[PDB]
Amino acid sequence: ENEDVNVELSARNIPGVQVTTAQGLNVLDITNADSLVITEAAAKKVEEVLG
Amino acid sequence: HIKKGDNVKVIAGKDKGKEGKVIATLPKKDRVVVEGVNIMKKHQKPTQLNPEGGILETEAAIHVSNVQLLDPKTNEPTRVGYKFVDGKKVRIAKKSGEEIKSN
RNA sequence: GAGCUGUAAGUAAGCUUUGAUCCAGAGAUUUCCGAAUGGGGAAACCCAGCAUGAGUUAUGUCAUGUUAUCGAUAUGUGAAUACAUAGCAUAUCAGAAGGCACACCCGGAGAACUGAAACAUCUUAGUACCCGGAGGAAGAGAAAGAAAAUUCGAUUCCCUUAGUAGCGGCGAGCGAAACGGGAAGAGCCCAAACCAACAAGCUUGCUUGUUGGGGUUGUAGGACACUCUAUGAGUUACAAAGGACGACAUUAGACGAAUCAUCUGGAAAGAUGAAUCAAAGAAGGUAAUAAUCCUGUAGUCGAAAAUGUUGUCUCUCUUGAGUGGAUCCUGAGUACGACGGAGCACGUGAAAUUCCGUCGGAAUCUGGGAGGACCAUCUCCUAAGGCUAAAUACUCUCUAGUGACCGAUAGUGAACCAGUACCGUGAGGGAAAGGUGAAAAGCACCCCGGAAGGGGAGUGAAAUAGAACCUGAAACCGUGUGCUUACAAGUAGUCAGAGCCCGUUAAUGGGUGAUGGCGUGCCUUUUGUAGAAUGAACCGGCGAGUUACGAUUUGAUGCAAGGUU
RNA sequence: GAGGGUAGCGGAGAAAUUCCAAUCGAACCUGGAGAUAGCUGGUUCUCUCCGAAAUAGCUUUAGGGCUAGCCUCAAGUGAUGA
RNA sequence: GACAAUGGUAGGAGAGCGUUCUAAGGGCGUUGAAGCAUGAUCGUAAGGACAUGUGGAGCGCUUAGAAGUGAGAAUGCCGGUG
RNA sequence: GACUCGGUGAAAUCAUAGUACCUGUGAAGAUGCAGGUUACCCGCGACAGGACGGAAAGACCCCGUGGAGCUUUACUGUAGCC
Ligand SMILES: [Mg+2]
Ligand SMILES: [Mg+2]
Ligand SMILES: [Mg+2]
Ligand SMILES: [Mg+2]
Ligand SMILES: [Mg+2]
Ligand SMILES: [Mg+2]
Ligand SMILES: [Mg+2]
Ligand SMILES: [Mg+2]
Ligand SMILES: [Mg+2]
Ligand SMILES: [Mg+2]
Ligand SMILES: [Mg+2]
Ligand SMILES: [Mg+2]
Ligand SMILES: [Mg+2]
Ligand SMILES: [Mg+2]
Ligand SMILES: [Mg+2]
Ligand SMILES: [Mg+2]
Ligand SMILES: [Mg+2]
Ligand SMILES: [Mg+2]
Ligand SMILES: [Mg+2]
Ligand SMILES: [Mg+2]
Ligand SMILES: [Mg+2]
Ligand SMILES: [Mg+2]
Ligand SMILES: [Mg+2]
Ligand SMILES: [Mg+2]
Ligand SMILES: [Mg+2]
Ligand SMILES: [Mg+2]
Ligand SMILES: [Mg+2]
Ligand SMILES: [Mg+2]
Ligand SMILES: [Mg+2]
Ligand SMILES: [Mg+2]
Ligand SMILES: [Mg+2]
Ligand SMILES: [Mg+2]
Repeated sequence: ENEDVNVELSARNIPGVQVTTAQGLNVLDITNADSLVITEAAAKKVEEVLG
Repeated sequence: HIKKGDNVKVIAGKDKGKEGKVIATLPKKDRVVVEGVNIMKKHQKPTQLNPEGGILETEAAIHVSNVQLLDPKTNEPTRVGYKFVDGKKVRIAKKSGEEIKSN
């Protein structure tokens, strides 16, 4: 949603995983990936900030 | 990072899997030499030392990273990690047995 | 933490657990020329003096100190002249000189080529060269300002104002500013009146010259009188200066997790299968392409020493607020004006503000300036004395990095013992030249030859990889060959077609050609070219509409009387 | 023959435009500097569609330029063109 | 199935192959990669393949970007050979 | 010296070349074109009529709104001097 002391610091070794804070949502990776898995706390925010 | 009085087992060479001892290490070329491993025959001519010198058969140098120092309590090759106890640093063979294989 | 004695193999003696060689901090050594400085001088040399000392019976020699010029500080001495001053003689001092990356800055001095389609005012441009002085940043700077509403407030820099107001042989072309949005935010010390000593004239008076202390601004501050406050703030970059008490950053280095087996192979890191760590799947090396073989990375620690930031205390320092303004002071040859001139975006014009040269030349708080000449009224602010951090401009280097940047005719000129060979008297020009293999295993031996080379043998997966060394294309010079040529007129082909030889990415097959038709190469340049017009000896390699900023246009895509940073 | 002096806007000359590091109507070496050039030469891969002019006016202009004229895509107007 | 049109310079307008690098996806590589030589094959052009030798290690193909992108002439430059 | 044999061995030039003459046509003077005529392949020794032969991006002439040096009662300036 805004930070992760571990999720930003786990998953940094595996090939094919990106861990991005919801205000750093660019457009290349979100169509480079094939599968959005988001927390339920940021999902309510992205409509409250893009619409 | 081996020493001059160890007894090791190679991994990848022309003769792999053979044991043996180390007699020199050459720590600027980092290529070590083992008895009975990779004979390289020389055509030495008649010199002022060898009276009518000729062919011979002497093992010569190979790299460090084809050579792994094996566990003395198990005889299976092993990475060596280091830790230090009291004043100096000793070699644990990372199979829970520290070796004594210097001399 | 076990080998080392440079690049650099070979030696031959040696060093090394009693801790070498290397890595970091600190100290001793530091010959000689160089600003060269004891005098000379062709830079790397020559000749001395002065004290001490070695030495010889002395003379010759040697050794370490010592003596340049300005400048300063102290005595000596002191002329033409008698009083003193230049002058002269000794002793201390280390102040200067030279060099710098001269990249960036500040002042002194300062061209032309070119554009105007020529050229003189203008512009190229106050640009390049030259010289002077400093710094890690210099300059600017605390309103004699901007402004016109309601005012806000030191300087610098970025975006817009805007290619607008304007300047101009009104041509080419130059070209602002404030308001606004931000970056980063400190303001202060002297001069004077007056007062307290000191000295002098020359007396208990005055004047003058020092020393403190007092004091430094315009809503007018200060002197002088009135009354009331003090061991609480401020600081070693501005404001006055030095230094002990105590957290980090640099200059070496530690630890650092995870794998096997088969196959082809000279050798696996590859293929197939079975596993494992992961805050570690950055990167390179290892006989091919490795997260788990090595050096490493993520994350953690270390610092005898010596510097840099610095937090704290310790020290220096230090009284600050109000009123009366009935008197006294507020930066003199200054501001201004006349005369020629430079700068202000502004070419002397209607020309303010700004500095220099020559010459005349004010008033002082009822003052003095400035609001694009000047006068009047109204608003603003107090020159002729000083000091100043941050925002910002630069890299010859140092540390750690990154790149739709080059991969040896590219990249720096310079990957290679490069500003070197080499050319020039000189100042100065200025090249070419990378690759054996995994490892030197660098061909023992046999044979011809004086040797160089060569054929065998031999190492190696490969020597058709032999130290002119990976790969080896074209020009070009050669070797036996299948068809074809000695009665022939030729930009060399093409289209018919006989005979003889070979059999394909198997298709209306490939090579050769006795004989017939048809016919003057290519590019630039031209009214026109085979042209006797130009250009090319041939084969490789290199070698010519690009980028930033804008303006206008169609094509695209958002939004719609709204779009946009 | 040996030492020495005069340096480019300059020097030397029994004067010729002679001499100044195989030269000179103003030496050489860097830097402004990729000066400017209305002038020559050069400009690299292929195929489809359409395809001119060498004239007029004015110029320190006649081998250069600007505008009209003649071609080309794109929109329109659409019966004006032969 | 028609129907017409297709010489061509300066020049204007479209559709295209190839070279180097990056991004993503998907592959081939010691049972032999890129280049090099040879061949009677395929596309309308530029060009694309496929076997066989030599070669010893890093390349293609589709999509989409960015440009130091193509050679026969400059009395071109450099190195070779006549 | 040239010439023959033994030694060593360059250069300017050069689009490719198996390179005949006549009359004519042509950018108006042809080894290459039309029409004839005459000639087997191959080298050495000489001669100089051609190949508008080589050597120098014609100095002569004429152009450029190109530069230089010189002159004068050209224009505008300036060191000096009264
Ligand atoms: Mg050695
Ligand atoms: Mg000296
Ligand atoms: Mg003595
Ligand atoms: Mg701020
Ligand atoms: Mg380790
Ligand atoms: Mg490890
Ligand atoms: Mg004036
Ligand atoms: Mg090469
Ligand atoms: Mg060399
Ligand atoms: Mg063998
Ligand atoms: Mg060949
Ligand atoms: Mg004929
Ligand atoms: Mg023409
Ligand atoms: Mg000819
Ligand atoms: Mg020629
Ligand atoms: Mg004459
Ligand atoms: Mg003479
Ligand atoms: Mg030039
Ligand atoms: Mg210029
Ligand atoms: Mg046509
Ligand atoms: Mg056509
Ligand atoms: Mg076009
Ligand atoms: Mg390639
Ligand atoms: Mg060529
Ligand atoms: Mg020539
Ligand atoms: Mg002869
Ligand atoms: Mg001869
Ligand atoms: Mg004729
Ligand atoms: Mg004739
Ligand atoms: Mg002859
Ligand atoms: Mg002759
Ligand atoms: Mg000419």
